[PDB]
Amino acid sequence: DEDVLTTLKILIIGESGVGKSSLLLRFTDDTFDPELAATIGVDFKVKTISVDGNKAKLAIWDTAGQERFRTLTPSYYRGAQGVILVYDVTRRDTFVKLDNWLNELETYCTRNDIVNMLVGNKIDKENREVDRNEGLKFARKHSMLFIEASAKTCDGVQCAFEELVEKIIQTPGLWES
Ligand SMILES: Nc1nc2c(ncn2[C@@H]2O[C@H](COP(=O)(O)OP(=O)(O)NP(=O)(O)O)[C@@H](O)[C@H]2O)c(=O)[nH]1
Ligand SMILES: [Mg+2]
Repeated sequence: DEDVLTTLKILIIGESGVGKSSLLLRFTDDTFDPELAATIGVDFKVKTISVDGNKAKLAIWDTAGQERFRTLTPSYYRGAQGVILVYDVTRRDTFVKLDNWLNELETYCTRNDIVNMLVGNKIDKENREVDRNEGLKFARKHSMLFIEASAKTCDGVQCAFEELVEKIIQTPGLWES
């Protein structure tokens, strides 16, 4: 790790079934599992990437969307530097519930510079319920980055993680050791 600038804690949150774990598997393993199992507790994965000429090691916390499967919730948020909030563009309920997730995240307000990225997933699917502009409006109202993605067809996945990391490195007090 002699060329690694820093290790960043990235949290992935959002309702069950929106594709959190699939976005992560696409990013770490370059594959998709149509039958991926629901996450129980937290699934931690490490991946190192390069953005703007710097290598950042990502410690990624993929959490269960079902509240009954979450434990030590304060631990999930503690130290997070980037947060990816995910909704399913085919399920309006998962988009409206992002307000509950944001309320939770805002109780872990030690710093006010954590970088948030909103991802509307499953854009490959039929029967979209949330349009892109609606997701963009929410992101901008909350000063978040925004991307639409498909873990299934790869659209937007790499950018969701790269754009988040680029911005975290450009917010110095956030990662300086
Ligand atoms: N068509 C399509 N299906 C997807 C996409 N992303 C995930 N899925 C599917 O949607 C289902 C749930 O995905 P998953 O990644 O497990 O969701 P999750 O947000 O991690 N759920 P949990 O919070 O319960 O762990 C899975 O069967 C998976 O194949 C996508 O971009 N497009
Ligand atoms: Mg999962």
